[PDB]
Amino acid sequence: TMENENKPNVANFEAAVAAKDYEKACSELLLILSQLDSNFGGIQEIEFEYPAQLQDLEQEKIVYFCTRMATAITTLFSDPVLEISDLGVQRFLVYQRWLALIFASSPFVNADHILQTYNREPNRKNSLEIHLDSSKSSLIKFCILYLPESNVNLNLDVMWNISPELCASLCFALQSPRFIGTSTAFNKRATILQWFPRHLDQLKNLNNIPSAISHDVYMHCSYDTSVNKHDVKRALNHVIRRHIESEYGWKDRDVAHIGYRNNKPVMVVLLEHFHSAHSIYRTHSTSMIAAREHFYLIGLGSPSVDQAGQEVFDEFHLVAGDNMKQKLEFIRSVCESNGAAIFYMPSIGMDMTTIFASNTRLAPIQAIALGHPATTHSDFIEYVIVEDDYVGSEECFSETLLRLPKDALPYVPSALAPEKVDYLLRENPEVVNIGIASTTMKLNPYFLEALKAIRDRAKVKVHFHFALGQSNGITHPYVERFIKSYLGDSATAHPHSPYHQYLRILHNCDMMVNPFPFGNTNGIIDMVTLGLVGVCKTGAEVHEHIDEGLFKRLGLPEWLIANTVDEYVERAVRLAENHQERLELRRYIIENNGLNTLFTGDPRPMGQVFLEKLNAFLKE
Repeated sequence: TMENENKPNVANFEAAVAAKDYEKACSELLLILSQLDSNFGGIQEIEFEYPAQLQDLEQEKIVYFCTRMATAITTLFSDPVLEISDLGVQRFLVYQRWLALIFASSPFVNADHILQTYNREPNRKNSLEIHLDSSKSSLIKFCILYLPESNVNLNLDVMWNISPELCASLCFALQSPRFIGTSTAFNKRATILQWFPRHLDQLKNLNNIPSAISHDVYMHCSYDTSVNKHDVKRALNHVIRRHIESEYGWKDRDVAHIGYRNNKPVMVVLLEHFHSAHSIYRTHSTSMIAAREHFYLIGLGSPSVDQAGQEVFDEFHLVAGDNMKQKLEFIRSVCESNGAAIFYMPSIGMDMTTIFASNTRLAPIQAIALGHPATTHSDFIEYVIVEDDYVGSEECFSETLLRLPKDALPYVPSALAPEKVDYLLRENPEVVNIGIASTTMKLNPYFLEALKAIRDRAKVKVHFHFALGQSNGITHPYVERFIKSYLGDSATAHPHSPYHQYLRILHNCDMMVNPFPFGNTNGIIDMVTLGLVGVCKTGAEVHEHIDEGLFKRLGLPEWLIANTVDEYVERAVRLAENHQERLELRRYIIENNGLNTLFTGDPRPMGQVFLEKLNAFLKE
């Protein structure tokens, strides 16, 4: 070792590409990409210099960064001497989503101009089709630069045949970004969710696929529009179960008998993202407290869990292990020692160890809740806890729904809720401002097409204020470009802002519209807090149906709840066009508002319901 050998450094990267030092260049490149990954797109901790002009121009500074990286990547990867190891490809593919953002936020859009240099057949029918060498080396480099925004062509059947692990790897990469919003990207992803599950089902384990973004493929598929969008989870669990039998030498538990602590049977709860200021806690901690009426509750978590969340359990521990393997065995050793009755995950999806445990037998009764609102397709999870209010179709779940009363899951109020108001009931609106609360994953071509129509067919003039939670560093210019392509000057894409500045943007709006297919929950409480009103789309998945559940809970009128994209457009046109209706609707919410009713209820049911299942099982 020598000093400063690992600092992500844009200039060092550039120097190694120019020097033709191909192995230094790929490594300096990976320092920068892995840092982008740790920063979730931010460019902090990545040393680079910039023209004085860019001092207080963060966006521009970002696009500069991306364009320097793009041009260096270009001169490196266009060079036909460059070979990438078989280990190196796994590293590049695990971080593909950060190359996507580098090119996508630069003026280059994608990397097809490098892909085109890899083409060998000079006389072609299709100019977007890339006739490769027969080097595997050339196939690797093509896959690394096959970005979501690519216009070049892709045959998966051909690639699966040639190298299946490589093809799987690329599939994983394409599903991993947190922003899959433009049509080019969303269409790649869409076809992949139709094609790839029956193929991932073929794999023996996760040894040669980018496995560290496995949770990402797991979660991200929920944000697609197709009905079978979740199939990849099914295929994914099977590979995971295979993986854990062979590689981890897993033996499930014997769940014939159970044990007790202070005369109550045990519930072991595997946590993820459970801190008291976040929403899993705010939605579920209360039903978990109340379950302590009948169950001794052992929480297992990360050190991210503060005092308040640890206090929901009778006993709380860290999940131990260097490896996924030791983490599983620790989880096993707690269920084993206590003879757990119930194994429960109020959220599954956000963390990988949660998805590993759901491919595993650890108590007689295993259940998830909907912190992340999507069926697991796992044969080892018997039940889902859910508010009755919030389910559309039961067929959306391979698990059996355990439908609780609508006040069964009492929310905790965020401590950031303002204590005062200043309601803005604009009587003369030249312009009708419309707010969208959204993450970047919620953004799709269908949602944005819908807002275009609203803008186009509305006799009143509108402007859309997008308050994005997700738009950090290098993500943001691209999401900005995306939104501009549909709405140009009728939209403002505000970067990620803290709660207060965020309320301040909605507060200068007249109404809100809600994203689909994945709805909001927080956005709606925010909207009602500000005595604002709006339109949501309902549908069959729980995450499509929450908005309806919540409108009804908040006293909102049912015509605000659309069933089709067509209605949704039309209902927003109505509410933006009809000034007086809008206003009265606002005053009705300001005056009669069910917000009160969210923060209370009888949280006992979840515990009751589980006890009933356990006692039933105990008769065997």
